[PDB]
Amino acid sequence: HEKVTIAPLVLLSALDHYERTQTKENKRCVGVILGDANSSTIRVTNSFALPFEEDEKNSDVWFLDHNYIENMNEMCKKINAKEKLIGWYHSGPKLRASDLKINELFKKYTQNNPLLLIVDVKQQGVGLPTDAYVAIEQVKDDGTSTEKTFLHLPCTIEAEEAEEIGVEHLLRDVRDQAAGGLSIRLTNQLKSLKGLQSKLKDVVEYLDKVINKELPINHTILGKLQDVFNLLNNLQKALTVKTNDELMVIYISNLVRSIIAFDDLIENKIQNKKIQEQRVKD
Amino acid sequence: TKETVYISSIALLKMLKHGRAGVPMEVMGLMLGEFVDDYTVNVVDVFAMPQSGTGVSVEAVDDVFQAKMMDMLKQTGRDQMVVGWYHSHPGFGCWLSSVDVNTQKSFEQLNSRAVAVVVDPIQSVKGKVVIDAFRLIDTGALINNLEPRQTTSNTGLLNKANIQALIHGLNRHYYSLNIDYHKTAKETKMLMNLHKEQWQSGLKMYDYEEKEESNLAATKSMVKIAEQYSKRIEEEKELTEEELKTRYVGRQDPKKHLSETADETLENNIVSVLTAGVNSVAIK
Amino acid sequence: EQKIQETELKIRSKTENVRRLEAQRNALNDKVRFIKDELRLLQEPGSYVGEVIKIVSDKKVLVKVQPEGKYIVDVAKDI
Amino acid sequence: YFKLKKLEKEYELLTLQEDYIKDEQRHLKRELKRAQEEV
Amino acid sequence: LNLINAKLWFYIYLSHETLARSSEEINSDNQNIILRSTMMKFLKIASLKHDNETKAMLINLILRDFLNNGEVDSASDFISKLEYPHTDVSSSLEARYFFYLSKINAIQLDYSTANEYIIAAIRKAPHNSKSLGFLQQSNKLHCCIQLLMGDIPELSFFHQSNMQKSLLPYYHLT
Amino acid sequence: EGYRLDIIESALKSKLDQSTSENVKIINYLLTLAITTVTNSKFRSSILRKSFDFLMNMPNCDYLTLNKVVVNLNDAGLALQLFKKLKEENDEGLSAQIAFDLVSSASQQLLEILVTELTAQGYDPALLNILSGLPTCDYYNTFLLNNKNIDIGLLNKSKSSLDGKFSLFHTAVSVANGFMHAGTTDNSFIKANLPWLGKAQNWAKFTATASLGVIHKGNLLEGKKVMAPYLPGSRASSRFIKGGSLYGLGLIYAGFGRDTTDYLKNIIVENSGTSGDEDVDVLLHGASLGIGLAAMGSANIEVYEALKEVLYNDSATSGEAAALGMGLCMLGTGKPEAIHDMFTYSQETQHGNITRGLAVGLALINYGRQELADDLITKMLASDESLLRYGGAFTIALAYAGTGNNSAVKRLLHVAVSDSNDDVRRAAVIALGFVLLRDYTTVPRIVQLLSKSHNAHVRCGTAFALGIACAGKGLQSAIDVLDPLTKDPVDFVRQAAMIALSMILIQQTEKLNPQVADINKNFLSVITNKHQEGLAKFGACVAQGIMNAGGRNVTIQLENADTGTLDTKSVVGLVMFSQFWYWFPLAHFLSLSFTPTTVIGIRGSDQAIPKFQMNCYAKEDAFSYPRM
Repeated sequence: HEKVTIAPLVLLSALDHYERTQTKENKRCVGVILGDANSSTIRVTNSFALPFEEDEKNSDVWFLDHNYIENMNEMCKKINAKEKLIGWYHSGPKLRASDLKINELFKKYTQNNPLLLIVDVKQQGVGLPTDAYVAIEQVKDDGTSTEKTFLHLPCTIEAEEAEEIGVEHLLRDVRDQAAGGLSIRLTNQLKSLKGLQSKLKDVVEYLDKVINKELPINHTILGKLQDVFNLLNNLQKALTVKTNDELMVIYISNLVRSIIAFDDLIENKIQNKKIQEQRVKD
Repeated sequence: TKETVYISSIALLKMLKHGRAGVPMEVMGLMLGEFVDDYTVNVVDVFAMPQSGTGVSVEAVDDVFQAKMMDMLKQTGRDQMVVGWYHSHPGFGCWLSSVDVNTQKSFEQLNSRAVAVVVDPIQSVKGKVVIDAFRLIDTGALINNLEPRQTTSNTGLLNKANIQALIHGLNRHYYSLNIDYHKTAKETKMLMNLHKEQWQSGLKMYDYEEKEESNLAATKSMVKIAEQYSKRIEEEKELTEEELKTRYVGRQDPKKHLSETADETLENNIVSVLTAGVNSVAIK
Repeated sequence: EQKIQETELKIRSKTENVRRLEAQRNALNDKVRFIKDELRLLQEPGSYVGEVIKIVSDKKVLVKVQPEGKYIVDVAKDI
Repeated sequence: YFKLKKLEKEYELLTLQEDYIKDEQRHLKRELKRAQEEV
Repeated sequence: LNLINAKLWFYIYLSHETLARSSEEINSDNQNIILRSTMMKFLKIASLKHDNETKAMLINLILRDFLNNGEVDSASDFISKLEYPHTDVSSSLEARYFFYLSKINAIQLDYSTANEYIIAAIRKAPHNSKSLGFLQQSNKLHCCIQLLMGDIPELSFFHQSNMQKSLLPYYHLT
Repeated sequence: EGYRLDIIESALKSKLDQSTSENVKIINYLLTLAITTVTNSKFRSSILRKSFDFLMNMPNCDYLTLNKVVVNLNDAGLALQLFKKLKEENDEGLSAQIAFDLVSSASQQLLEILVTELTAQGYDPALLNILSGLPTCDYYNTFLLNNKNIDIGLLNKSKSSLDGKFSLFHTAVSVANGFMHAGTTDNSFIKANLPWLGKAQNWAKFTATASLGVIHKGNLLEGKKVMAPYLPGSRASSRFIKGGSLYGLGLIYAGFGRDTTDYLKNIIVENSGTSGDEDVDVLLHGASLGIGLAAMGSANIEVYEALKEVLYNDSATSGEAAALGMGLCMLGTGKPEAIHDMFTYSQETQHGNITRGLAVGLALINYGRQELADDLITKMLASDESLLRYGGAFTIALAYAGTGNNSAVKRLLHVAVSDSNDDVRRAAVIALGFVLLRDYTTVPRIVQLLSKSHNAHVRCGTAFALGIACAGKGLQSAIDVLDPLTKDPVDFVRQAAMIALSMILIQQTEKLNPQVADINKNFLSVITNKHQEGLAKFGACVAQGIMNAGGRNVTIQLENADTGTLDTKSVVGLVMFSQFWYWFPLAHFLSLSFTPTTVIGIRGSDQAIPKFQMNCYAKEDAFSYPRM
């Protein structure tokens, strides 16, 4: 399986360049990743910055240096020669279509499979706004043509021995790692549903886009939204007879053994009673 | 006469990827930033030096490597002034290196604001950055006697033995500094939301419940099989009529035979509460 | 007046709970401190154990080390 | 009568000394393993 | 507070069931009207800032007086004043709560409730002078409830407390 | 708590008794709690004026009750009518009977109105210098000199030991010399031997020149004129020397605002554009802090505007010193305009002392605002920066001295216990000493948990409260509390106890404090032992110098027992005195907090001290002169 693992320094290195040149509001900052991967698994650790500029009115305006930016990789080659160019990362807040046209220029200098990440200047979402792209030829059922498109894959943040405790040493404020972490994650799971519910509000706007003037309709999106009914809701009521019994067994074994282990603290009164007998010298 | 060292979060961890977990044969590099001497110190932009067979050498100090790096400063938009150099040494108790100071001496006359911050890749395993600094005399009483480290009380520098007590006589060649860390608003809550503990785990709805078919009965076997043994062992150990207290086995013998069994009952009760009930979020 | 009596009756009720909050806090204060004490106490390579054949009047003691020969050493103020 | 103004001394001691330690108990437990694993 | 006990006036009603020597001061029982207000005289003394302990033991003996005389419908009205924190239980309280109150279920026609409240009669029931007198009535109300829903564990197990001849007809009812 | 105006006048008519001054004690019982118990500002303003005209008509009554009226109102209208009715008798002792107690009663706003504005109001011109604050510290210059009995051998033991660099021997001994000789105008110790006078360092001379800002306190011409070559017309070196001359210059003055108005302003204006040299920062550093004298107790726009251009020079020397003067411009309720300006500049400059200095000034702008200042306090506590949390404590507790509010303390609990940061934890300690002024026995109770844990700053904030409420009063339960704080080799933990050991032991002798002999070794023998650190030797002379300052004639008391209120210069001086972290030479601010214990007589006409026999105690075993 292809799983992109991103180092958090990539987000911090680009965050500095967003403040310096004041790059934001539909302005993409192009960058390149680094690592050694001969397998499908992609490991992203070090990253560079490409001085890219674009126009907001014209999405076809792009300028990228080929061998002038690779001097940073030549300087890093003498540092670490094990890692080479495995891909590249962009910003794309509105996801410009310039990356769809040419997949060759970025693949010429990267011998690995084509990979395109997303680093926004905002990245303030509680969810997982960081997304990965794989550019291949995929068959489309929309009825137009089969061409190179983006393939989405899940990614995450890398933690190694260097930066694991380094970030925790900087924060050292709110951690709270215990059995009580269920209330934080399950609430975030509810926020994940509410986060997708906010994405469903964009689906509400998707119909308004059809209501708008001269916009097409994507047939691929309709295929996924068509099965939302027959899948998973009074249809499941027939299976709720044997399903509720499985949830009750969890409560049966839990409540009988939960009141046992808590009865071993009786020694508190026993030790406190012996303290009064030790008061002869007190 | 006295200074204080402050290092941001971005400039904190770069080489320590190679230093800490990137095994020995350490590298060096340049630090950048802007500050005012004798009061505060700031480090922002950092990039390392190339690695050779002999490690730190003249080729790493040579500006031919930096010539192409300075061109990347204005292109990437990140550019500052030289605040010093950084190195690493495998935890030498006394006199880490005298070569890195010679590089500091030649670059001191052209800057005088340069600060040499070295970190131990060996003893940093605890997660705390080892604090050491080499600097030329600032406004000199150091040619004879002076006390570095503004707020001379501060906290005991620890370290080991030798160079701790050599501060007084060798102060000309050794200038002590207390290194502190700081981070801005975009470096505080922005990274915390994506890190916290372990990873951020995007799309929290992903769990192991979708993988549960035969493992549901396996969970029912773990809350029974291993639990039946904890019931008999708890009574078997308590049945002993010896007592006598004193020492005997009481360091921890009884935990596994008495108290850990209560925790072993809890270990299967934690995974029971882990998914708990109705983890499908209401619906049907 | 009830405001005089009711205020005093709420003291002894919450007194015992606060006393054990400090005992549990002091119990944790002897843990992390014992953690930091392991740094200074372990600076030395360790300690040796041997058998005492006899004692002297010089405030010393003869201890026979197992891997090595017999050594006359000094005791402490607790023995 | 005048004692009523002084009855709020010991009454406010146990209230301020209660939640002070209760929150700290969760911090000391988390900060325990930080130094525990440090050594 | 602690200077008042429930045994102060507890010796009054003990003379009413004799029906031989005392029987109040007259057979008309007209003095109990003042005694009815005298039993409740300490209830008015019980207030927000008064009787944080003794108030628990006030209604009890008054409610224990409602068996053959006095309104038992006021006990439903006593629920409003029945809510208090329980300070402590010492020795003989456990048998003195629901013993006489185990007969409340003889009106409302209820069964499963009698199982929970019949234990109060058998807890610390035997005493020096209460072994013959008050222990017999414990198993008489306990054995009949055992025939309402559950079963009797043993016929001879109840002989150590109550006389088997007293529970003999209940064994034939089995 | 009822706030009923009718009965206050009605119940007063119910009591017809008119010793008239002793009968006011009944009236004084209700009017004494108007500050402590009553938290409402309307109870004070709209009521006390009723009883004001009642005792003014017949001039025989207790005047201590009316002294507490003009304290928190900040209104000179009542002090204006007190001198009009008493003018009919034309008695300088009757008309000024109330005015003599207005030094610590009325604020600095009323005292300025009672000098200039009363010229045409028919007020005695010979009484003008009294309300200005002159007959306060001037009486104590003799009280700390002719009655001063000490042993030089105590200081002479530390005279020749070793020569410390940085500050050390050139400061700890100099600051001790500053305290010991404070009020006596005795410079002879500094001039004892030549060599150690000129071997001092840069910032050591900064303290050496500022050490004379204490001994010379309570003067006018002798303040800056002690050292000739450090005054214009002659120069010494190219490094920092004269910075201390203007640093502790305002400490010598009695509160004169017209002496430093035009002298320190021209230096700031010329240096406002660019400071490129060292000597430019020498005069500008001291001129930034001392310029607040003209802005002290009154709104001054010139001081607020002139110090703003200093922050644009990118200098951490006079930057933080200019931030203190900007906060001293507004003493009172304050204005939101000056608050938002200092908050905006915090995100611009990169200096730490300037960024925190803007947060320190926010607490000085609001005086007496209390709960209405929670909007600014919430904004400061919501930021992640450590330097932006300062006044979240000192601003809350001002009038809360004595009996306080548990809600103000509760807000400082969860913030300090959850965060281990130094600036966040040390900030809440400031308000702890103000709330514990009610009972000294309860001081080692609430904060008692601070010494039960193991940490530097956790144990450092322990004895800070013991040096405030338990200092002059003393307690027998504070002995074993300071025992574990001494054995800790950490300097800040050891210094915290030494601050308590110094302040609690003020005015102690045989049979008063039998443990003074063992604690004495902590302020001396620590210098002999070289195993300790610098602050242990630094604080040895400083803490010892606090007790014998002025010959053990002065102590530290924030709240006076007369009016039951605090002091302007005593409260603000102790807050910045205990922080050695960002600015070391802050030890000079302790001079404004010195309050001695004595009874001063006042003559009717010229208001001098008559020479007669006073009756207090004739023995040495209760209250006497402590010595070796």
